[PDB]
Amino acid sequence: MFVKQVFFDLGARIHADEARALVAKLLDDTQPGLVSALMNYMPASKTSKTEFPLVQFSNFNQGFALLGFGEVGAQILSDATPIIHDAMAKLFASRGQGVVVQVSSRDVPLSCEKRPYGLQYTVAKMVVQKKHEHRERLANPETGKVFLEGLFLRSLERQAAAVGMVLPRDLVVSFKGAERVSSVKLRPDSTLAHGSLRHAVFEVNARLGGLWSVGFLLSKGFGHINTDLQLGQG
Amino acid sequence: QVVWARRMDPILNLGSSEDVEVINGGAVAANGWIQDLLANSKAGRGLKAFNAHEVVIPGLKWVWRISLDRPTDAQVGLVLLALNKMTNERIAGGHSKDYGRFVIDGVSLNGEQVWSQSGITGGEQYFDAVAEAIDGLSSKEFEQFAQSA
RNA sequence: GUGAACGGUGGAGCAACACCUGAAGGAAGGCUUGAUGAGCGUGUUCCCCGCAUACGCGGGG
Repeated sequence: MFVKQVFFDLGARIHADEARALVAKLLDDTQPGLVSALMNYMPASKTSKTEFPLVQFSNFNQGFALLGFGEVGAQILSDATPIIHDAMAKLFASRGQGVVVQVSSRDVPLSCEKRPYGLQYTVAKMVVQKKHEHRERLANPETGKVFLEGLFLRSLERQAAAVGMVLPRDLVVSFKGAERVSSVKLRPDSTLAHGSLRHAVFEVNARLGGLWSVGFLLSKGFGHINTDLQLGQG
Repeated sequence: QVVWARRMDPILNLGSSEDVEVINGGAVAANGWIQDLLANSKAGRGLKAFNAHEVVIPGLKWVWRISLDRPTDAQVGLVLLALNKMTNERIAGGHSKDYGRFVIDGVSLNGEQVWSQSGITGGEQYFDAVAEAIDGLSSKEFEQFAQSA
């Protein structure tokens, strides 16, 4: 269907996971249903859901951005945007002279069509490592290429099934090249880290017409980009 | 040409808190307005709309016809005095966009050209008649023209 | 074999003549196509959810 993208301009850049932790710390004392909505927690406990999370943080040059997938995620972002903006306004009016928080909002539709020619898509800061078995797959390129193939195809199928639209099942993807390999730490000052890929390029015969999220740690702000900017790039 | 005009939301382009110190309250009032705009956008008219308006392209030549039903020469002189300083006014237009500006390339008085760059040349008896009629022009005729029985 | 039997309502005639729907009246006052999405930090085994039924697979941060 359609997804929603809300940008919060603050005047200074804060990272997606840091903004996630900041709105977790700030709105915690009051309104527990709303933070249970935005961090996609279980209705009874603090543990997040194992399914596809509808609302995820993203990257903004002057602040942070929020993505609500589908009608439910769009409604959650719609009921949560003024409370988040008021919390940011009070937090940054408590200290200093005080800044003005600007907003932006977009409703990007989702579409996909199969074409008989390959198409190029570059994904920045995608997490692909979670276990030791994937590390054993990563050492050899032949058994790692098929792993990236299946990961990209399953991420596309999971997002298409989560948003509620049908995807053709004859898609042939291919993975060409990589630029860098780095690490991602969920919590600062922790020994544990997950391997991640920087500037991967992929080739799929079909075309995409919106924000598409691939890989792991999608909620934290990893492995997503707009295909609308990348088709006809400029 | 369809000419496109858009209205920007002013406080969507602040940038700094030095621009908001004249707004009473400061950042809090602009943030409340932003919250109201957000509540409008999720669901009362807003601002910064995008619109278009078809206009006639400039630089083309027009024609105007002003006919008279057996006029006195003071009336013809009145119309020519309007045509002399017609260039200060605007034809219809959007006042903000400075539309309707025009020069008069000519005035034909029953077929003969009486217009030059320095206003109207010729038709002297109409000008003397309207100069005679402007003198002695009292309010009394206007009063018993507008007076309703 | 009807107090029956028989019996044309007919002929002709102009609804027509003349009549102004008209006078007056501003589509306008205000409004950046300009952005937004394009590049920027983490270095190794820690919780929890299903299919199983543990030989392992997928997966939340």
